[PDB]
Amino acid sequence: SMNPPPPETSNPNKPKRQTNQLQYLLRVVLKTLWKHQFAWPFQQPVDAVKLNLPDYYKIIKTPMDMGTIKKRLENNYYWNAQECIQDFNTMFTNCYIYNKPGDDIVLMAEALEKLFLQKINELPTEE
Ligand SMILES: CCn1cnc2c1c(=O)[nH]c(=O)n2Cc1ccc(Cl)cc1
Repeated sequence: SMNPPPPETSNPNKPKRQTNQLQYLLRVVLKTLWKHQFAWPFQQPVDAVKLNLPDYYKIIKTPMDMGTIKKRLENNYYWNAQECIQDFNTMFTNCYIYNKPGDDIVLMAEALEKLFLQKINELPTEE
C-alpha cells in the first residue's frame, strides 16, 4: 500500500515565531533524540512500501516523524513550543496505536519518550 505525500515543513501563510524555547527544542530536545541508538525508525516518514506495512496509512491518519519535526524547527514553522511538543506526542501516540505493547518498535518509542520527558522538564522559561 502506498505512501501519502509527507507532512509539510513549510507553509507561507501559517503564522510563526522564534522563541528561546523553540530554539531549545532544536538544539537540545531534537538533537539528543536524533543521536540515540533507537532513533533511526523515527528519522523519516514511514515508508509503508519498503517496510511492508501496507496497513499503516489505513490506521494512522495523522502521521509524524522526527525528520519532519527537524525540518519544521530549522525552517521556523512553529508559532510556539506547544505546537512542536504536540508533533512529538503525535509521533509517539501513532507508534502506540499501530503496534503491540513490548514489540521492539514500542520499546524504542518508550526509550525515546522517556528521554523526551526528561529534556522537556528543563525547558527554559520563555525569555
Ligand atoms: C515509528 C514508525 N515506524 C518505523 N518503522 C516501523 C514503524 C512502526 O510504527 N512500526 C513498525 O513495525 N515499523 C517497522 C519496524 C519494526 C521494528 C523495528 Cl526495530 C524497526 C522498524
